[PDB]
Amino acid sequence: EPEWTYPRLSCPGSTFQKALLISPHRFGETKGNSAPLIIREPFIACGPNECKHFALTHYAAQPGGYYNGTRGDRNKLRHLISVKLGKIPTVENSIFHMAAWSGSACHDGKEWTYIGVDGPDNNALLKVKYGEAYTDTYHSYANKILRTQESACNCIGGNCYLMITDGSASGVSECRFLKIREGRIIKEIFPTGRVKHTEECTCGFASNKTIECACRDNSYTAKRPFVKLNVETDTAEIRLMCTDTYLDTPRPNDGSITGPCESNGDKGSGGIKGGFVHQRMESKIGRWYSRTMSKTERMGMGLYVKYDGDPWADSDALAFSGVMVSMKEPGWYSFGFEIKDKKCDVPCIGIEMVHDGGKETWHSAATAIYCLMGSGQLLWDTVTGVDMAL
Amino acid sequence: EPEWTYPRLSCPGSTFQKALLISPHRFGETKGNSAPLIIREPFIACGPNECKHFALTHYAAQPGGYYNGTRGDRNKLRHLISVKLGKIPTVENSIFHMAAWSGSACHDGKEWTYIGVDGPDNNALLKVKYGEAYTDTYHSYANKILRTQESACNCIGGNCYLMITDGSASGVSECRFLKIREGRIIKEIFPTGRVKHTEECTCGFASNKTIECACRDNSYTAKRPFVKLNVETDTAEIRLMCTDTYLDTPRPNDGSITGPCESNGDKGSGGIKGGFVHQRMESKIGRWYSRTMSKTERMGMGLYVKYDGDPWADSDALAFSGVMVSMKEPGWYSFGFEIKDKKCDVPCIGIEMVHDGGKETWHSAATAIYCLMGSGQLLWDTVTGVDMAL
Amino acid sequence: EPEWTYPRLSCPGSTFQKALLISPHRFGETKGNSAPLIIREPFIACGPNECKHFALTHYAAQPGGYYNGTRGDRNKLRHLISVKLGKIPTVENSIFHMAAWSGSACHDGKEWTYIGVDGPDNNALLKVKYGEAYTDTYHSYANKILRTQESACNCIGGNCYLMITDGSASGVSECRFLKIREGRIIKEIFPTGRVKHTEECTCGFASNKTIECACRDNSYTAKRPFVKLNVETDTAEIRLMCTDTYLDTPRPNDGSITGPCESNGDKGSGGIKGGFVHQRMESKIGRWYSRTMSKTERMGMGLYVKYDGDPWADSDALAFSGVMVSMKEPGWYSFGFEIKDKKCDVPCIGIEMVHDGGKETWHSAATAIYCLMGSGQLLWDTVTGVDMAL
Amino acid sequence: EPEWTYPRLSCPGSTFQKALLISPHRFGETKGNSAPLIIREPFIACGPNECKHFALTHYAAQPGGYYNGTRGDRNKLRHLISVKLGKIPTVENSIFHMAAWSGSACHDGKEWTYIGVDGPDNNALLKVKYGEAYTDTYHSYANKILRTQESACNCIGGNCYLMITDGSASGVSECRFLKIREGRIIKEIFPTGRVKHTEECTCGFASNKTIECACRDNSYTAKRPFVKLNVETDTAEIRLMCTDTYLDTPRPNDGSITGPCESNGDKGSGGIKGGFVHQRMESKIGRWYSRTMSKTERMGMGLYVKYDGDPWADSDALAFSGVMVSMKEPGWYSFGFEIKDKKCDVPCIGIEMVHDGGKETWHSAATAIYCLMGSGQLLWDTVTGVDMAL
Ligand SMILES: *[C@@H]1O[C@H](CO)[C@@H](O[C@@H]2O[C@H](CO)[C@@H](O[C@@H]3O[C@H](CO)[C@@H](O)[C@H](O)[C@@H]3O)[C@H](O)[C@H]2NC(C)=O)[C@H](O)[C@H]1NC(C)=O
Ligand SMILES: *[C@@H]1O[C@H](CO)[C@@H](O[C@@H]2O[C@H](CO)[C@@H](O[C@@H]3O[C@H](CO)[C@@H](O)[C@H](O)[C@@H]3O)[C@H](O)[C@H]2NC(C)=O)[C@H](O)[C@H]1NC(C)=O
Ligand SMILES: *[C@@H]1O[C@H](CO)[C@@H](O[C@@H]2O[C@H](CO)[C@@H](O)[C@H](O)[C@H]2NC(C)=O)[C@H](O)[C@H]1NC(C)=O
Ligand SMILES: *[C@@H]1O[C@H](CO)[C@@H](O[C@@H]2O[C@H](CO)[C@@H](O)[C@H](O)[C@H]2NC(C)=O)[C@H](O)[C@H]1NC(C)=O
Ligand SMILES: *[C@@H]1O[C@H](CO)[C@@H](O[C@@H]2O[C@H](CO)[C@@H](O)[C@H](O)[C@H]2NC(C)=O)[C@H](O)[C@H]1NC(C)=O
Ligand SMILES: *[C@@H]1O[C@H](CO)[C@@H](O[C@@H]2O[C@H](CO)[C@@H](O)[C@H](O)[C@H]2NC(C)=O)[C@H](O)[C@H]1NC(C)=O
Ligand SMILES: *[C@H]1O[C@H](CO)[C@@H](O)[C@H](O)[C@H]1NC(C)=O
Ligand SMILES: *[C@H]1O[C@H](CO)[C@@H](O)[C@H](O)[C@H]1NC(C)=O
Ligand SMILES: [Ca+2]
Ligand SMILES: [Ca+2]
Ligand SMILES: [Ca+2]
Ligand SMILES: [Ca+2]
Repeated sequence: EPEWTYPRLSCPGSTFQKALLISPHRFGETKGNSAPLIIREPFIACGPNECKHFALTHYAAQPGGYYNGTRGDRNKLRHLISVKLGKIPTVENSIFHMAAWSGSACHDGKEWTYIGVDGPDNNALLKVKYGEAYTDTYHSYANKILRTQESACNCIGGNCYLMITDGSASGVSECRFLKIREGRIIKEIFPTGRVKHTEECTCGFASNKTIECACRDNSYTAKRPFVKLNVETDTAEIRLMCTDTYLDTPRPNDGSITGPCESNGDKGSGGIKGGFVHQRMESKIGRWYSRTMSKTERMGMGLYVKYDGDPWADSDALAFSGVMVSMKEPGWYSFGFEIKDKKCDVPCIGIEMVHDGGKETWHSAATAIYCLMGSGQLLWDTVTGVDMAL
Repeated sequence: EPEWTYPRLSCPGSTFQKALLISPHRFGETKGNSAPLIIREPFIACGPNECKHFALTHYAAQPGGYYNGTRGDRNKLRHLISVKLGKIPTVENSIFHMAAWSGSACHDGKEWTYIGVDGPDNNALLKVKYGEAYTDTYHSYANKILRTQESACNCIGGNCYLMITDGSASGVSECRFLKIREGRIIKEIFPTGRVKHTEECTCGFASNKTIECACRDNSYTAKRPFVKLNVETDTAEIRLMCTDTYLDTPRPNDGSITGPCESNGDKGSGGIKGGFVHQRMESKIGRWYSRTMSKTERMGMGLYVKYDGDPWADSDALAFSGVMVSMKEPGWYSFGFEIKDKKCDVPCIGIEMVHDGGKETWHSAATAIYCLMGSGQLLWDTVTGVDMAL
Repeated sequence: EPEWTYPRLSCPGSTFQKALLISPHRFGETKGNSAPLIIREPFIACGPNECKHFALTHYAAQPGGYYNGTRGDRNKLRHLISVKLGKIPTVENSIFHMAAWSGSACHDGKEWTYIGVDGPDNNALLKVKYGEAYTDTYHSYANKILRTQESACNCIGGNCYLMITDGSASGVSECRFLKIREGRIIKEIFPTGRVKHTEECTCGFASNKTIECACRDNSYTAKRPFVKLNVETDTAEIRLMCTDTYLDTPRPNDGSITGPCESNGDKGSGGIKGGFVHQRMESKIGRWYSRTMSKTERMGMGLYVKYDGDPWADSDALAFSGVMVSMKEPGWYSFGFEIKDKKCDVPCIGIEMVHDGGKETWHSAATAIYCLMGSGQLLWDTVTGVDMAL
Repeated sequence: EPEWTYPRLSCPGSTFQKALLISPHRFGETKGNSAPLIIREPFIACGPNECKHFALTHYAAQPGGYYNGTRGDRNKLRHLISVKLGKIPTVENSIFHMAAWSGSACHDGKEWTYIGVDGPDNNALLKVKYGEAYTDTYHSYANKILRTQESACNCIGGNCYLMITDGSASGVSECRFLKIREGRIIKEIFPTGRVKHTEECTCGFASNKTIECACRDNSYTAKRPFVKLNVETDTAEIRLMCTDTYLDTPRPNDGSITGPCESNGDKGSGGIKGGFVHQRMESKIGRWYSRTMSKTERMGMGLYVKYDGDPWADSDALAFSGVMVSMKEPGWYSFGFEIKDKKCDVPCIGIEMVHDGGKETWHSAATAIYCLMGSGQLLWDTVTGVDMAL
């Protein structure tokens, strides 16, 4: 019988490398015979036996006749879908889990938990599914687009932890954490500290005691809010990342935000979901992050790392590790996840590479994956290979 | 080793919410590369591990060259098909179970039973399949279109109960129930009471002792015949639902049928299969029902509920619970089903949303699913998103 | 662990009924988006858990550009393929087992055995595959198109029995039987009696001791050669069926062949593979057969039955049971098979319904299935629904 | 519970025969509705339960709009993919394992190991994946296109051995072997002897003590370098095959390289990966090889065998065993593999049949399979059946 899973030590390694590209629109030509789904906000979550590649589809394929509206975020057609990682998400390969315009998912060792938010902007609804069964919901508390992570939730000993938020995209958005067990919400956690705006948290285990998240402040700062959640006391605290290497887009020059660690600085309005994943060693913790190559545009994606220290207090620049996507290619959302090897966990970062041709045509994304493997330096970047005119 | 299943107490909850849309014709454009099957009369049935989405296909895809005849009900090509719930029912995803122009299916805890009626109108034949094996048949007893539920049958302790009927759609159609065990009919059950017209029953467990069904009278009344079947004595009785909230379509204004509960009233000719599902609690029983928003057309779908009482005797209006499908969208057949969570059952209602462009084009359907989940009020409605011109 | 299978008593029943149509070319329109494979000689074989639908493909799809040659029988491209019964055999659903222009297959309780003959006409080669592994071959002994059953072989206690033949289609073709165990040929059986021409045997168990086959004489007679094979002594004898109801096509009027049971009569040249399946009861054996409705053309298919007696000696007409395919629809090869229910076997007959438009267009087939189920009379016929111009 | 696998004695047999053709571009017509992937360098590897058909795709389908570049070898889009052997490798059937422009894979009895090399020419990177997890890397040691076998690696007792090489295609390329256990490289093995150029080794077990490989020298000779790797001491030595039957393409006339076994001779520049597989018997060893029918072009494929002796010392011609592909058809890379029967191993040779129409059109391949089976002589050749204009 399957047991609850826990975070384990990470597999040996000191550099990330290019692992896999999932580029469904390489097969979406009018000259072709395929039906890749139109998606955005992909993420990956893994259990003991398989990884699933999730996304939010507009319920439309390329080529097709429903391109109009695919540049939008929320409508009554959007669904959370998945395929086994490594499969191309087409109309036929994919499975439709639930209606959702914001999502998350995770495996607790026994079963998959799926999370989807839908409903009207002023009264949206988070829905929880455990395996095939719809099991619970959570209601909007600020009546301003309740929404969730767009990346994997995190389970330990059967308790799955999930960030949600609600509030104006250009004002206050005070997040909360839900503790969910076998598909049912058993506790709400209200974070303390710097809470004025936190959304799209990318979260993972720093240890058996602590979940950490690197999130997006869409109104006030280009520093990322950083959550430390103690899963033993079920309490969370949030402070801005102090590093000079500001991880949001847009952002000012590195190090140019004057004042104490808590200072907001300029170019704070706007944002992007960012990649973040832990490398747990015997007596060290590696924190790996990604940010766009452009300071203002969703172009390129670079990988950064820092071992140990307090991210709330260290102003040190992160160490640049490598270009995962060049400045000539799209770099949109990024997320962390861990693959389960036989005895250890493999930290990875995925990158959403959006095909953006404006509102007059289809709008979708490829997914690039980089994982910790071996030593040395990160060697190759990723391109989608897609010509949007075909 | 698998054991026989029994109905269990329902999962906690007090409102339904939008769960999932299966809209295969979102991919049926001539500009596209997909092959959704042309279907009608979808329904869902679940076993301990998976849910299956069934329908009757005309053995034709969209886009395709066999649209002519897809608006008809019975022919030599119609088949019962299924996919795993969440998969799009295409030519390649689907499995063809048996020739059938009327259908049902259910899981007894060990194996699937599939039910399909075909043959000439004056001498049709119900066929039973257990897993891969064709195991039994039952003959027409009135020689006027023997037909069955178009929704899940119900199994308890290995015994599966199924409504069948036979007789004029505009006259007498006295139903019977079959008791089926491991694919073989072991008993016929002859209901007493108000028996002159009962078809397309939507059935479920009120408890371990009782199956209840809400059915269609296509001839005499807009009230639904309501079956109570005692599975301990294998006997059944039928009376009209007394509620002022008449569930058939067409129907007169609510409460306008004067006289005692048994009064047939006006606008009784015509009808539609209706959603019905139980919420079994320790000391009370919830009965959830759906009906079109239009009193005369197959447009829209609203949800209603009433706890406890006797549906044969209570004239009280059902409580309106919300709009699942607005009156601007098609609302055709609806059906109940239950998903098996680990320790409890989740009641759901499914809605057939027919794409009707007349007899000169294709004729098929989407399926929308609403399930009991959380508390509060039902929040969002469903659209198919399909433009039939594409 | 799986055990060797043996023939069991047949499930209760006294009539066949229409079960299932597999008509892949309903989705082969140029207006469509599917890829049904171009096939002929379908047959079905079942194991304890699933039935497989086999055919010989020309390695070409409809619509496609390789129609030229699909009316032929033997070339270097033909392969034995299968899908799970109930799936449409398309390019993607199908699995390609081996190069073959004549085939057979069967399950021994533990594993599938696949049989395929290919090679040049004057030195063809039978190949045996057990699961994934190629395990043995048998060589041509008459150097005149070695060929096999085009229907399921038959396994008992791990020993699988298979008819092969070799010789002129318009002269002598003396068949042999191979005994194969775990993919390896362990014995050749040389039949005695009337052996001058036997091919395309349709075989099944009359009991644990005896396999019987109804075969095709393509040169001398419209009576079918009938094999009795004793699997306990591994000996076989062949005599012509004596019944006045001649099962081959073409054929003279029933009963018109004068003289003793062994008389050949007129219209013997030409032939067709015929359906034959056993209904094994406690103290009776039902023999079910099929033949075309037309005496000279591959049009229509009717079902016949006789209980008990010696088919070598009884001149009695078989009892007509029902029209499975009308005289207006194609009726080509037919075959027997048995589905394994939990405790008993279900006898079935499948019918190849060839789409024949001549050599200037594609040439393929649908498969119709009829099985023993319930009592009464056979109620409905099967049509392919295909318009070859689309 | 699974155990480590070891090479076993080969199944009985004395000749190869045509087994199976995988020709996905038979379905790639513009008139069709399929999406075979554009691939090259296919190979097959088998575990205890299934065989997988691997290839390197250009991440493009036929028909499609990305043909430009498919005649090249290395780019940022190439991926290692697989399907179950017998399935057509299409967009939807295939699974994408990892970014790779050179590949290998093998099963150790418990799990699949996948090998993919990508990165820039001057600093390429071998990546190892065990099941779903990326587990290790190995760096370029000569900074000139690190590359691997393009055929199955070989596992014994959980230890998997793999050839890699690095260096100029027209100069020195000294190979090494990696010993890999559960996805992690545990030893590097440095061969001695004739080491100046070895690439694309086709390797297999001669016994539990010895792996042998037949490789390609793209620079110096038409003789194949022949590796003997002792897995008990983890050491290797390489010498040229002495046989007069030179296996490379191009090559001079058989026997025309004068002088001792080590003589390089003429027409050594250029080369092709060659098929090689062992037939292990109680007291003898069969070595089966394939080479093109043309001495200078990649046309045709013939099979050769020799029992016993020392391939380093014996100048004797190999025995010609038959034409697998005629000189009218393409014969490109070939490879060995073994299928696991229940108690013994079946040696096979696979042949890449490239569809080459130049750089102005698509460039892909079919795969033909020949396996040891039965006795006598090899009887039929393979054609792809593909018209590139369609
Ligand atoms: C309808 O009748 C069935 C059969 O009696 C009821 O199912 C039974 O439910 C009880 C309690 O709900 C189960 O007892 C449990 O046994 C497990 C061990 O298997 C134990 O760990 C639990 O603490 C509990 O004692 C019983 O197993 C179960 N039987 C079967 C065959 O499933 C069902 O509850 C009834 N439905 C109603 C009342 O709505
Ligand atoms: C390479 O070495 C391996 C490991 O020693 C050899 O595999 C072993 O082969 C022997 C006989 O072929 C197997 O013995 C058998 O054991 C079973 C019970 O498991 C018994 O029923 C049989 O009668 C027989 O005694 C042994 O199990 C097997 N070991 C493993 C781990 O597979 C292999 O034969 C060698 N390859 C050669 C010599 O080519
Ligand atoms: C978190 O705690 C779990 C629970 O103890 C740890 O999992 C155990 O790890 C040890 C070896 O480190 C194994 O021997 C046990 O079998 C594991 N138990 C379970 C239930 O998996 C886990 O290693 C801890 N995570 C760390 C230390 O990073
Ligand atoms: C759609 O199908 C119907 C019924 O098959 C067709 O109507 C028949 O047309 C034929 C003409 O060949 C007449 O002989 C029959 O009497 C008609 N039957 C009925 C019931 O009207 C109709 O033609 C088809 N439509 C198209 C566009 O082909
Ligand atoms: C043929 O022989 C087999 C072998 O005995 C019979 O299978 C047995 O059937 C009995 C009941 O009839 C069971 O109790 C045994 O468990 C079966 N054994 C196996 C190995 O399956 C089979 O019934 C015989 N076929 C007939 C009588 O038609
Ligand atoms: C096929 O691809 C090649 C390489 O990408 C194309 O060749 C390039 O064409 C551009 C024109 O925009 C030149 O600037 C480059 O110098 C060319 N590169 C090389 C290596 O020649 C070629 O045009 C493509 N073919 C087609 C038909 O589009
Ligand atoms: C979608 O775009 C079209 C223009 O192409 C516009 O007319 C239409 O109103 C848009 N849809 C909605 C829902 O506004
Ligand atoms: C196939 O038919 C064409 C005519 O459409 C003919 O020219 C060709 O020769 C035929 N193929 C063979 C192999 O003869
Ligand atoms: Ca910001
Ligand atoms: Ca009515
Ligand atoms: Ca004849
Ligand atoms: Ca060379």
